[PDB]
Order: sequence, then C-alpha cells, then structure tokens
Amino acid sequence: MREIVHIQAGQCGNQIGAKFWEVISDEHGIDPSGNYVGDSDLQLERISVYYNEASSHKYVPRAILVDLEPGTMDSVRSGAFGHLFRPDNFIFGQSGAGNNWAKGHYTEGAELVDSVLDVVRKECENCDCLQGFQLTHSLGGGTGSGMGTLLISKVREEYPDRIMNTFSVVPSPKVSDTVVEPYNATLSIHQLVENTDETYCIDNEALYDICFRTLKLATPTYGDLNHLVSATMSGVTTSLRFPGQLNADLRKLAVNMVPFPRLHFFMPGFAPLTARGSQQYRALTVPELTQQMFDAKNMMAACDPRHGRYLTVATVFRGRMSMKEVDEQMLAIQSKNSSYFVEWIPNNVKVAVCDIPPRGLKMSSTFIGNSTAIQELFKRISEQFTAMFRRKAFLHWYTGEGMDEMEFTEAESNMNDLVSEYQQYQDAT
Amino acid sequence: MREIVHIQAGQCGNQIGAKFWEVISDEHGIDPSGNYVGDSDLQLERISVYYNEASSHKYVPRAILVDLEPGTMDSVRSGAFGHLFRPDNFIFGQSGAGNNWAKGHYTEGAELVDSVLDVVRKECENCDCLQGFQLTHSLGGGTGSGMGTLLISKVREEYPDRIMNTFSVVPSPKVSDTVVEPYNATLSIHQLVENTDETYCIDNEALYDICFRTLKLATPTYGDLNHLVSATMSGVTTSLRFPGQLNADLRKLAVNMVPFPRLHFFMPGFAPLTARGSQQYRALTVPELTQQMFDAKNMMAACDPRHGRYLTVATVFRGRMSMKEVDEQMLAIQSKNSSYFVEWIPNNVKVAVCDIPPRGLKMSSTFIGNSTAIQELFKRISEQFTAMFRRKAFLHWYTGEGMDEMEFTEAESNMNDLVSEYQQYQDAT
Amino acid sequence: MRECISIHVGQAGVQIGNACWELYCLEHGIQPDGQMPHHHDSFNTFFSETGAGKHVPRAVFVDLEPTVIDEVRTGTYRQLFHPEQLITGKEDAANNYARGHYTIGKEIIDLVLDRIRKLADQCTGLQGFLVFHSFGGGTGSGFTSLLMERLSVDYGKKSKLEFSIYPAPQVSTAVVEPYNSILTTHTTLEHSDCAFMVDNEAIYDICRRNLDIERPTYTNLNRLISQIVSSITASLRFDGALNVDLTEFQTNLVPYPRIHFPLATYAPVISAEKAYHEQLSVAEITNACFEPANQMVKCDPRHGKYMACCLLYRGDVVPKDVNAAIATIKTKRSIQFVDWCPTGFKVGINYQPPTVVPGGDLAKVQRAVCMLSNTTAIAEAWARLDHKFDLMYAKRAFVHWYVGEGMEEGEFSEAREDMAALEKDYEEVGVDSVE
Amino acid sequence: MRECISIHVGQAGVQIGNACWELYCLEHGIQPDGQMPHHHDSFNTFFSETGAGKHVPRAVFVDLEPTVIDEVRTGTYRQLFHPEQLITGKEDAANNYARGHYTIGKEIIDLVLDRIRKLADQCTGLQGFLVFHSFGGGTGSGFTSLLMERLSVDYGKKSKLEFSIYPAPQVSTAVVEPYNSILTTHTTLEHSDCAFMVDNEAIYDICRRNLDIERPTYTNLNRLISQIVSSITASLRFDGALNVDLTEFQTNLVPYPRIHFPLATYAPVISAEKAYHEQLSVAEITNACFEPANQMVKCDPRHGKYMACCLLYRGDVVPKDVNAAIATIKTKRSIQFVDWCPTGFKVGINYQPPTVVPGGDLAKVQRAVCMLSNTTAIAEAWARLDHKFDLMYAKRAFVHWYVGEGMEEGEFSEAREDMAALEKDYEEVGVDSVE
Ligand SMILES: Nc1nc2c(ncn2[C@@H]2O[C@H](COP(=O)(O)OP(=O)(O)OP(=O)(O)O)[C@@H](O)[C@H]2O)c(=O)[nH]1
Ligand SMILES: Nc1nc2c(ncn2[C@@H]2O[C@H](COP(=O)(O)OP(=O)(O)OP(=O)(O)O)[C@@H](O)[C@H]2O)c(=O)[nH]1
Ligand SMILES: Nc1nc2c(ncn2[C@@H]2O[C@H](COP(=O)(O)OP(=O)(O)O)[C@@H](O)[C@H]2O)c(=O)[nH]1
Ligand SMILES: Nc1nc2c(ncn2[C@@H]2O[C@H](COP(=O)(O)OP(=O)(O)O)[C@@H](O)[C@H]2O)c(=O)[nH]1
Ligand SMILES: [Mg+2]
Ligand SMILES: [Mg+2]
Repeated sequence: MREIVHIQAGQCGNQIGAKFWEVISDEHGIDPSGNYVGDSDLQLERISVYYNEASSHKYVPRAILVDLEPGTMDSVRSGAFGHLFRPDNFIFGQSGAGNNWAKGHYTEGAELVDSVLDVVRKECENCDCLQGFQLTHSLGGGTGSGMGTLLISKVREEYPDRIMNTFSVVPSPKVSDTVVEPYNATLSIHQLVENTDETYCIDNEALYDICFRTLKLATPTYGDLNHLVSATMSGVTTSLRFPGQLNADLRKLAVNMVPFPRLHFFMPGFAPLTARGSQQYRALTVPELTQQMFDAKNMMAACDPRHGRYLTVATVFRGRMSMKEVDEQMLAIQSKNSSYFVEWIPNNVKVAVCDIPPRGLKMSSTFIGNSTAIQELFKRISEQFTAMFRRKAFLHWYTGEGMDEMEFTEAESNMNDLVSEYQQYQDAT
Repeated sequence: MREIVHIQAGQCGNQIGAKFWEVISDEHGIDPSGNYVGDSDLQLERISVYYNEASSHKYVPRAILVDLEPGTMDSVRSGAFGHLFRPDNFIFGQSGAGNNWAKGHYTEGAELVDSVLDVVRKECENCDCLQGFQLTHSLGGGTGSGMGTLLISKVREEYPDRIMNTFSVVPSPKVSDTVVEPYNATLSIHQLVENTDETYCIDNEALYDICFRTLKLATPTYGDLNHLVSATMSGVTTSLRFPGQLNADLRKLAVNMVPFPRLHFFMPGFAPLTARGSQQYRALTVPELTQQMFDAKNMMAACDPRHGRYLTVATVFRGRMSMKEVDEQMLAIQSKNSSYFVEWIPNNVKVAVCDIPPRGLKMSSTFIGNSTAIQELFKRISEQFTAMFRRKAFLHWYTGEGMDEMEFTEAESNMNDLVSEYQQYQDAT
Repeated sequence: MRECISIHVGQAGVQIGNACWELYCLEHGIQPDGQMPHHHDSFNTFFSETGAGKHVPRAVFVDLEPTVIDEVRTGTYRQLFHPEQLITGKEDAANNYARGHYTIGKEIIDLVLDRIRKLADQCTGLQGFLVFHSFGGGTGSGFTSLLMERLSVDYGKKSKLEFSIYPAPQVSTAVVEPYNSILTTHTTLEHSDCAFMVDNEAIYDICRRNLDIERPTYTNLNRLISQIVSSITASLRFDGALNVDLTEFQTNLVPYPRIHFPLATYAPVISAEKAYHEQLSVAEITNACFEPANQMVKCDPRHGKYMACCLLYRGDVVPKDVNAAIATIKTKRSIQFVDWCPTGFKVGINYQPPTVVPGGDLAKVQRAVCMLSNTTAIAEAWARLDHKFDLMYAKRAFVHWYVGEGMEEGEFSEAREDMAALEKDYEEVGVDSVE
Repeated sequence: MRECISIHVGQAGVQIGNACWELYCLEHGIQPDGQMPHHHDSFNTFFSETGAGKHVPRAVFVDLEPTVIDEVRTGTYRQLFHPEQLITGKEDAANNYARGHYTIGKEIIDLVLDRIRKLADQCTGLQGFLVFHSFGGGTGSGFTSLLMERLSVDYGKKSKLEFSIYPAPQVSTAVVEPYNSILTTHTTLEHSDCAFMVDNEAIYDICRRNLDIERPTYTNLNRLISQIVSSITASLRFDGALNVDLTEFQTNLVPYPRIHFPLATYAPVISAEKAYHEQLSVAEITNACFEPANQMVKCDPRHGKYMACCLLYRGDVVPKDVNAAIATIKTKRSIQFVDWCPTGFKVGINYQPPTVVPGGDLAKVQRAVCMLSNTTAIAEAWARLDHKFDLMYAKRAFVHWYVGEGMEEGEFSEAREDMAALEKDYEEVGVDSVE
C-alpha cells in the first residue's frame, strides 16, 4: 500500500537513481537478479511500496528512467544492478538536449513526454493506493531540468491530489560546472514553485566539502556523493518502509515543513559521518547525532544557517533508541539556539523514529531544515541571471526554440517575488 | 460432434493453413506422421471436431486445400507436417489466376469449383453433425479472393443453415503489395457482405508493427505472422475443442457479435505478447491481459478504435482463472471507456473461459471487436477504387473475362451503402 | 510443370541467349552436355529431360545468317541444344525490315512455327513465351513482327514477353535504325503482351561507373541482361516467400492495352573489390534501384511519372524491411506516381540468392532486386525516334530498298501516324484528372 | 548510435585525417584492414560495420589534386577506406579561392553531397559534422565555403564543427593567404556552428620547447591535432563520469551567433625522457593548459578576456580536484572573464586514458586535459589580417586571377566590410556594462 513511483531525469538523475536502487536493494536484501534472498520478513512486509512482485516471485523497481541520449542509460544497463529494471521503462531520445532547457521543455521533450506519461499511467494503475512521486534530477543540465519540469506540470495536471518530491542538484555558489546554468536554473525554479509540493535543494560543493573534511577522503568520485544522497533519500522513506515507534510518511513531512505553498525548499543533512579510523573513537549517542546535524559544516546546501532563521525543522531517526533522550536533545538544541528560530512557531521540530538502522550502524539520523538562509542562494542566482540577461548572452539559443524574452522577464520577476517573501518572513514580528 | 471443415484458398490461405495445422497438432499432441502420441485424454475427446480418425488409428485434418498453381502446394507437401494431409484433397489448377479476380471467379475457377464442391460434399457426409466452415484466404490475390467468393456462394447455396467463418488478409492502408488489389478487394467484399456469416479483417501492416514493437523482432519472416494468426484462430476454437467453465462455440460468437446481417466484420487481437527477455519482468494477471487487449497498438486491423465506437466485443480466455476477476476487469474497462461504446447496448462484452492454456503459458486471451472504426478502411479502399475506376485503368483485364463496368458500379454502390450504414449506427442516438 | 519456351531472333538474341543459358546451367548445376553430378521440379520449367540424365533447353535459335548459329554449334554449349532448334537461314535481312518480314523470313516462318508447336505440345503447363531480339537489325525487327503476328493468331491468350534493345539516342551502330524501329513497333503494338526496354548506352555507362570496367565487351552486357532475366523467372523456377508469375507481370504493369513498355533496372552492381565496405541494406539497394543513374534506359525518370513498378527480390530478404523501404520511397517527392493509381507497387520475394558466374565481373551478393518499371518518361524517347524518322522521310532517303522489297509508302505514313497516336496517348495519360 | 561523419577538404585536411584515423584505429584496436583481434557501442559512432569483422570510417576525402589522395590509396591504410569516399579532382584550385568556390569545386560538389547524403541516411543518431580544412589553400577555403553553404541548406539544424588552420602572423607558406582567408571567413561566418582555431607557428614553438624536438615534420603537428580531436570526441566514444556532446560545446562556447571562434589547447605535452620527474597533478596540468605558452594560437590571452572555457579531462580524474583547480584558476587576477558571464567553465570527465601512438613522440600519461577556450584576444589577430588585406588591396595586387575566375570587386569590398563589422562586434563585447 501507499505505493511510490520513482522518476529519474537527466544524467545526474539516472546515476543517483542507480546508486539509490542499489542502496534500497541492499536494505531489503534483494539479489542483483531481482529475487529475494533476505532474512527478515519485515523486508517483504513493505517491499511493495517501492517494488512490484513480478510473477515467478521476482521483484522489479517501480522506477521510470528518462533521458534524451542513450549513453548513461546503456552504461547503467550494462552495469550490475541494471539487469533487474524492467527494460520497457528505459525511455530515451536520440537528439539530446544539448544542455539547453528550451530543447528539454519545448521541442525535444514534447515528443517523448507522451510515451513517458503513458508508462507513468500504466504504473499508476498497477499500484493499489498511490502515495506520490519522487523525481531525481539536476537543475543545470538541459534534459533533467526541462523534461522534469514538463513531466511535473503534466503529472500535477493528471494528479492534483498525490504528493510530489524533487531531489534537485542546485548549482554550486563558487564553481559553475556549465556556463548557461543560470537560465535553466531560473526556469526550473519557476516551474517548481509553480507545481511542486517540496524540493530538496542539494549542492555538489557541500558534498565535496563533507567528503573531504568530515570523512577524510581526498579522492571523492561521483559514486561517493551519489551514495550519500541515496542514503539520505532512503532514510527519508524508511519511516514508512519499516515500522517505527513514531512513524511518519511523505504527507506528514509535507504538512509539517510547508507553512506556505511557495516556501517548500529544504536543505537536508545526515548523521553520523565518521572516517574509517575515527569512528570507534567516538560515542554513538543521540545527543552526538543531534549536535552534529546542527552546524554549517554538515548542511547539504551551501548556505550558513546562521545567516537566517530555521522556519521549520524535521528529523527522522532510525534504530532502537529512547524517546525521552530525543525529546531532551531537541529541547536543549531549541533552547540554546533561540536566536536561530522563527518566533511565532513554538516547538518547531518534527520527530520520527524508525526501528531498523540503515545497516551496519546502530543509529542514524536525517535532518530536513526549511530555513530562510537558502534565499541567499536564489539571490545569488538571480543576480547572475540579470547579468547574463542584460547583455542577452546566449539568448539566441533559447530564442530559436520559440521561447521569448518575456519568458525570462516573468521568471526573474517570480524569483524576486519569492525572495521578497522569504526575506519578509525572515524578519517577521 | 459439431465437426468443422477447413478450406484454404490462395497462396496466403495455404501458408496460413499449414502453420495453423502445425499449431493445432501441437495442441493435440499429434505426430507429424498423423498418429497420436499425446498424453491427455481430453486431446482425443474432441479430436474429431477437426480431425478424422482414419483406420489403423491415424488422424487426418478435415481440410480442403485449393489453388490454381502447384507451386506453394508442392512446397507445403514436401515440408514436414505435410505428409499427414490426405493427398486427394490437394486440388490445384495449372493456368494460375494471374492475380486477377475475373479469372478467379468467372473463367478459371468455374472449372475446378465442381471438383472442389464434390470433395466438400464428401467431407460433409463423412461428418456426423456439421457445425460450419472456416475459409482461410486473402483479398488481394486473384485466386484466393475470386475462388473463395465463388466457393462461399456455392456453399451457402448448398448449406443455408451452417455457419461460415472467413479469415481474410485485408490490404494494408499504407503499403500496397500489389497494384490492382482495390478491384479484387471491392468485389470480394461485395460477395462477402452478400453471403458470409462473419469476417475477420486482418492486415499485414498491423502484424509487422506488433512483431517489431511489442515482440522486439526486427526480422519478421512470414512464418511468424502466420504463426500469430494461427494462434488466434486456435484460441477462437478452443472454447469448443476443450471443456470450459463458460464454454462458447462459433454459433454463440455469431449471435453475440452480429446485431445486423451486414455488419459482420471483426478486428481480432491477442494477448499476452511479450519479448523473450521482457516476459519474466511482468505479472501474468487477468487485468494485465485485459488492459493489453484494449489499445490501438494491439489490434490486428490497422485502425485506431478511438476513431469510432465498439459496437460489440467478445473475449475468450484460456487456462485456470477466477471468474470474478474477469467480471471486475470487464466492468472497469467498460466504465473507464464510456465514450468508446455504443449507448444503446449495455454490457456489450461476451465472455468465454477455457480450461487449457495454448501450451507454454499460464493464461491467454483472444479479443474479437466489432467496431465502427473499421469503416475508415472501407472508405479508404472505396476512394482508391473510384480513382482507379475513373480513368478505367486495368479495366480491360477484367473486361476480357466477361465482366462489365456495371459490375464495378454495383459493387462500389454496395460498399458505399455499407459505409453509410456503419456511419449511421456510429452516431446513433 | 509451368513451362515457358524461349525464342531468340537475330544476332543480339542469340548472343544474349548464350549468356542466359550459361547462367541457367550454372544455376541448376548442369553440365554443358546436359548432365548434372532448397531446390525442388525447378529446372523442369525451362529444361526438358530425356530418359538419361541429359536435359535440353526449351529454346529456339533462329537466324538468317549462319555465322553466329554456327558459332553456337561450335561453342562450348554444343551438346546442350537439340540440333533441330538451331534454325539457320542463308542470307540475312541485312538491316532491312522488308527483307526480314516479307521476303526471306516468310520462307522459314512455317518451319519455325512447326518447331514451336512441337515444343508447345510436348509441354503441359505452358506459361508463355520469351522473345529475345534487337530492334535495329533486319532479322530482329522483321522476323519478330512476323513471329508475333503468327503466335497471336495461333496461341491467342498466352504470355508473350519481349526483350527489345532500344536504339540509343546517340550510339547507333546501324544507320537505318529509325525505319526498322518504327515499323516493328507499329506492328508489334497490337500483339505483344509486355515488352522490356533495355539499351546498350545505359549499360555502357553502368559498367564503367559502377563495375569500374572501362573497356567492356558485348559479353559483359549480355551477362547483365541474363542476370536480369534470371531474376525475372526465378519466381517460377524457385520457391519464394511471395511468388509471382508472368501473368501477374502483365496484369500489374499494363494499365492500358497500348502502353505496355516497362523499362528494366537491376541492383546491386558493384565490383568484387568493392564488395566489402558496404553491407548492402535492402533499403539501400532499393534506393540504388530507384536512382536515375542505375537505370538501363537513357531516360531521366524525373521527367516522367511511374505508372507502375515491380520489385523482385531474391536472397536473404525479410518482408518488413521491404515494406519499410517501399514506404520511404513513396514518401519522397521526386517520385510522383499518377494520381489515379495510388498503389504503384507489386512485390516479389525469393529465397534463392543470385548466382555469380565464375569468370564474371560481379561479386557474390546475398540479396538482389530487379525493378521492372513502367513510367511516362519513355514517351520522350519515342519523340526522338519520331524526329529522326521525319528527317529520313523528309528526303525519302533509303526508301527504295524497302519499296522494292515488298512494301508501300502509305505503310510508312501509317506507321508514323501510329507512333504519333501512341505519343498522344502517353501525353493524355500524363495529365491529371479533375474532380 | 550517435554518429558523426568526418569531412576532409584540402591537403591539410587529408593529412590531418591520416593522423586522426591512425589514432582512432589505435584507440579501438582496429587493424588497417578493418579487422580486430571499459569498452562498450563505442566505435560505432565513427566506425560503421559490415557483416564481416571489417569496419570502415564515416569519412569523406575530397581533393582537387589527386596526389595526396593517391598517396592515401597507396598508404598503409589502404584497405580501410571505402573506395567511393576518396573523391579526387583533376586540377587543384592552386591557392585561388575563386577556382575553389566557383569554377572547379562547383562541378564535383554534387557528387560530394551525394556521398554525404548516402552516409547520412545509412546512420541513425547523427550528431553532426567534422570539417578538416586549412585556410589559405584554394581548395580548403573555396570548397569549404561551398560545402558549408550546401550543408546548411540541406541539413538545417545539425552540429557543424570546423578545424581551420589560422595562417601564422609571420610564417606564411602561401602569399595570397589574406585574400582567401578573408573570403572564406566572410562566407562561413553565417553557416559554421563552431570553428576551432589552430596555427602551425604555435605548434612549432610547442614541439621545440616542450617535446624537445628541434626539427619537426608535418606528421608531428598532425599527431598533436589528432590527439586534440580524439580528446574532443572521447566523450561520445567512451564512458565518462560526466559526458558531453557537441551540442553542449556549441551551446556553451558561443554567446553570440557571430562570435564562435574558440582556440584550442592541450596538455600534458612532455617528452618520454621527461615523463618522470613530474607527477602530473590535475591542478598542475590545468595550470599548464592555462599558460599562454602552451596555447595553439599565437595570441597572448592576457590581451583578451576568456568569454568561455571548456576543459575536457580523460584518464584517472577525480571531480573534487577538478573543482579545486578551477576555483584556484578563478581566483587568479590575470584571467579576467567578461563581467556579464560569471560562469566561465564547462567541464567534461572521461575514464578512458589518452593513448600514445607507438612510434610517436609523446609519453604514456594517465591523465589528459584539452581546453577549448573562446577569448577576446583573437580579435587582435583579425586586425593583422585586416591590415594585410588592405595592403594587398591598396595596390589591387593579384586581383586579376580572382576577377577572371568568377568574382567581382564589390565582393572584396563587402568581405572587408564584414570583417570590420566582426572586429567591431568583438570590441563591443570587450567593453564592460554600466549599472
Ligand atoms: N546488348 C547487346 N546487343 C547486341 C549484342 N550483339 C548485337 N546486339 C545488337 O544488335 C544490333 C545489330 O544488328 P542486329 O539486330 O544484331 O541484326 P541481326 O540480328 O544480325 O539481323 P540482321 O539485321 O538481319 O542482320 C545492334 O544494334 C546491337 O544493339 C550484344 O551482344 N548485346
Ligand atoms: N597543421 C598542418 N597544416 C598543413 C599540413 N599540410 C598542409 N598544411 C596546410 O596547408 C596549407 C597549404 O595549402 P593547402 O591549404 O594545403 O592547399 P590545398 O589543400 O593543397 O588546396 P589547394 O590550395 O587548392 O591546392 C599550409 O598553409 C598549411 O598550413 C599539415 O600536415 N599539418
Ligand atoms: N551530485 C551529482 N551531480 C551530478 C552527477 N552527475 C552529474 N551531475 C550534475 O548534473 C549536471 C549535468 O546535467 P546532465 O543531466 O548531465 O545534463 P542534461 O542531459 O541536459 O540533463 C551537472 O551540473 C552536474 O553537477 C553525480 O553523479 N552526482
Ligand atoms: N499474412 C500473410 N499474408 C500473406 C502471406 N503470403 C501471402 N500473403 C498475402 O497474400 C496476397 C497474395 O495473394 P496470393 O494468394 O499469393 O495470390 P492469388 O494466387 O491470386 O490468390 C498478398 O497481398 C500478401 O499480402 C503470409 O504468409 N502471411
Ligand atoms: Mg542479322
Ligand atoms: Mg590543394
């Protein structure tokens, strides 16, 4: 019940999804062939929320992998944990978006979106009581951004009741992996604030810094970062994929973390994060995790929370623990950081507790903070956009697909409206 | 009892029949020599409906293979599963119809039709309680079309009570395997709407598309298409060739699917259709088959049903299943597609259930839809005919055999009358 | 059991027959002496058989100059032919239609018809006739007109296929080609079921450009045309996924009784050194067939409209690919059929691959396609002949030979009128319909 | 399944192609005869395959002087190329743009386009075009202008990448380089998606200083440029941690439609004896790429502003180090991007290490980086050409050849105006914005 459907757009989306399904299968004890070899019945008590039991007692992910080029698709397909996806789900195009959002949302995407929606509809009808959708994508690449926004708009048209999650890799503040990413980012944010229930802003820069400083890895391959983000998502869903002393679902998180329709952007965080040697030299206590999850150096969004206020906060633990301990820790952390919280929201911490650790560990924790600091991000992007739009650089590439200047004008206006609202609620009284 | 006689006219008819008898023998466990080596008594409990028990405990098909040229006849005879036909049935001519309908219905066919009718009569007298006839032919080739129409007229004269089935390969919309096929098609349709109980319109284009897209075969040889159509026919007859929780026969299908005498043209469909690898990755559930059988991409007639209305629908399942499941699926599919059905016919789905799968599978299904979409087909053909008749191209070839222009005038008038009736009943209220 | 005799008239006919029978003997593994050390019977359609392992062709070699026939009798295929089939005249018509149709051929026509009737009665399921003849030579045109008239009188409704050699627009070995061509066409227009236009100029171009042979002999062109004809009759002589008879050819490719002049084309034609570096896609070879540079008549097809097409495939062919390629061809713009014929294709598929003759020039290919296409561009070619005729008639040149050899001037005027009427009918078909 | 053909025009193009295809055959373990004894398909993007184990390139070799093409046909890579791809003219344009664009090339352009269309239709996921041509030679400039116009007419929106050879400021083998260069640039300015500036003078300097080879042959420069192009297409042809297509190149490196002239640079380039004594740090090789002395165009980058950069890495590369190195580059002062583009980088990472050609000059390295950089310093180079043009036009020198070969003087004036307008646009971009 509460079946969840997974969508993966863009190269980053597909890679993250591959690592994610690896992690999920490892949690549920699922062989690479797709059949179960696990040991605990609770694995299969809710295997149906993410998997479908194909006949002859096999399991397939309920995912939909989308692309405009066969490269990364085939790369995943050849790799292990690839031969379990149902092959009909691999929808891909040939032209390639060329890292352009206009192609990914007007010209190229408009031709595959129909087949994608058909597969979506088939999967929806297969499910018993649909819970919602989770989209894994970037915001810079043309395919991910454009096609994901298109699919989100279409789905929200076809499902104004279900829940929607997006795991977008926001561009880093310092570096810029592409050149035209401000345009795609602005348009994608426009569509997201239009029709998304919640958005999980994530930066590669913060992941780099976490892997280097905290985990003491000077050689972080993209596999590591994708593994971390996948662990985060799995921790998000484990509250319903497994029993718990205080269970939660996606709907509860949306209710608790979104006081206003537009202000649904969240910075995540995970704990504990220990090196290979520096692990046994620390006590794995709930206060330790709690204090770990509250600092700049462990936020997966490159923005110091101290610059703003924590509008809302959610926290999902795992494994056996004592509730009173968690309550006391949350109380202390809310007391000591009094200046860092919204005045008119008392007791702004949502708590969920699972019974299963993410494996290997005794107790883990996931943090989802909706703060006012993230506005800086948008501010930054907005400024950049204006610059690149004042000289109308690269404007012809997007113009040639039917888009016009007024599109960018409206998107920038909308972004500045959102920034104004965020600042307004930051200094509310 | 209820013995059935098989007629195969034209090259296509003979090839389809060869594949068909291969499939039937495989179902009943019949050695290529024609003797039984099977394992289940139910095979021989109704072996007599299609076979005759020749002495020394052998079995012969109750078929009548007809042609005007020895080529394909001899090809089949040399091939395996050929040495079981009784050789006296191989009636063939020497002149060849030359892909002309006039030859196949006036000059050349009039000389063999007598011997063919004699063999038909002998077989009829051999049978105990005749059920009806099934004719396997094309509509483009001269021999198939012309001689089949002639035999149909003669038989209906000699048997105004029995039942008649025709499996005609209708010309494809896009391609045209011959040049003069509109003329033969029009005349054949004239004779069919005259004296046929039911006609199973089938296109090679749709079969190509099904083999390529669904089954993932880029190299479809005619053997594959003939195998598919033969599987369809076998599924049609299995309801009486085997026991069933809700059995049906040809007469029941004719009663249910033919509300009006002329409107007896049906588009078939089959399910499930899975690739070699993509099979285990799907659950073989009755809802899955049901939803599979209702879409454009699985109709053996090249016409989108959404363009018209499903006047009537019949569905024959096989293997063990739960009746309530089928009932619920039919209910849901009739509810969700409310705009796609005739208003004044409530509950327009006929259901039959067998106990034996077609081997290899757990459960299969066959769909026979009488829709208003197929009129487009005729419309298309009609237009083409008019074109080729306005300039009177090729008219001399048919004229030279005694046929006259008024023949084509009447046939086209009749076809347009049928089209008018089909459209009239499409938008009835 | 579906027999079809072969008739070779004139020097061109006999040489082409030499090539064709070499190709046939290679196809069925038959020694030159009729012995032999997927196949069905197959060879029965063109080979008759005696008690021993010796088979003979169902062919007739007729000529008025004994030179080439004597070469055949001395050729390596000596033991093959039944000696009665080698009818030889004494004095050739010498590029004079009158001699070839009134004076000389009139005196052996009866013996020729006698041998024809013998071979017909010995056969059972006779499909029809195959005539191999040039157009300019006196024997070819004259004897062919006479033979077609006689056959139509005797064998009313049976297949009669012709393989003329259309005189090139610029390469004319004879000088009086227009006269003989006009006369033989005006006569044969009312008897021939279906002709097959081929010209030597186009074959020269193809041999040089594609096969990369700069200096070809007549043997090479004969090999090419033999390959074409073998592809034509492979359906009768072999098992295919979609077979086709000559009756189907005449039915499909002839919309109007007079307009029965389809031109030939074949593919693939590449050198053995160039056999690699190309996979020979079925769509690829279809496009090759439809290219104006691969046709065997010097007429730009883009100047006319394909009234009908017939594509015959042999080898490892799959129907769906054929369907796709034909659809793609129909999509293209420069190929504009007549509006009133929306179905401009008949297809034929065979399993037997084409066989390459050792000591040949082509390369062993797994698939092959022959296109017999009846178009409207051919009309223009007639115009050229028309022009020349008028010239050679405006001065009454060369007339005296024809007059003094059993002909009248009003006959020439009538032949010109008939050719003009045919061109008029071609134009009339070329127009589009209203409403 | 993402194909991209190669087109080689002129002597420079053909020799560069020789080197490039040697490098490719080495990359995929392909014999010169197309046989082969992490990899995916990979080679499918540039190699087509027939039934046997024989693969052919998707290349077109066109020239007007048969010398070099004949050398190729006799080269060790003889069995490789499909013989139809080796289109040879008869008389070279002889460093005359008019001949190469109006007189001679105009008469084989149709056949070239025919072969192009054949190879395009045989492919499915065609990404775009790769043109290899010089700038001074008559065939190069003329035939290239004609080819680009034809392709833009036929294939509207597909990738069209060019590899010009920018004439050196001082080493000019020809004498009329400014005329041909100005004409071909004025023409190609409205069709080319993205050019790739490279010059022989800079490559001489690099070969002497870094590789420590004092006396290099053209083969060595060809090897270098082949390495560059292989790095460019490795993303398509191999699996990488962050792949990139040519569409991304044109999107990222072209801010304005006219300004699409990025220059190339590659690293590491050290001798095998000097392969040791340096660990080849990723930041180290990045700094090497950004050094003005390692660029392949004789233009001091410190005189312009990097409007865009594209760094493509292959081998044992880790993203965080790339990020750190790029941040450090952004920190430095002498690298001043345009104010209005704060994001001046697109990155590409591949797993396949670069392959060193046996008998080569470079050393086997574990990592490599190619930088395609669109800067503003290139504008100055145009000025130099401008200058020379004016000189050779102030005296009307050499004009008579171009005039008498199908050109008018007003065309020269128009080309000068267009080059001046381009330089004006470069200056206009060079300024900073107010507010
Ligand atoms: N394609 C082809 N044509 C040939 C060949 N040999 C002769 N011809 C044709 O024959 C013509 C020469 O005149 P013919 O038709 O042979 O005259 P004939 O057959 O000798 O009969 P007479 O005119 O009475 O001598 C030329 O126009 C050629 O087109 C050949 O080997 N191949
Ligand atoms: N980098 C490099 N450039 C070359 C090489 N070979 C020739 N070139 C260039 O070719 C130019 C000589 O004129 P080309 O462009 O080759 O003239 P072409 O290609 O022979 O065409 P035509 O001018 O018509 O003869 C020189 O300026 C060189 O820059 C080479 O091996 N490497
Ligand atoms: N965190 C993370 N980000 C990635 C990964 N791969 C690609 N990306 C990001 O995805 C963006 C490229 O978008 P991409 O999907 O490749 O382009 P598209 O095809 O147009 O959607 C870059 O900005 C990268 O930062 C990965 O493995 N992990
Ligand atoms: N589906 C299918 N159709 C066939 C097959 N063989 C022939 N046909 C069709 O039959 C038609 C030819 O008719 P044919 O019987 O050969 O000519 P006839 O001798 O005059 O009756 C063509 O339009 C083909 O589409 C086959 O194996 N499968
Ligand atoms: Mg002669
Ligand atoms: Mg040159």
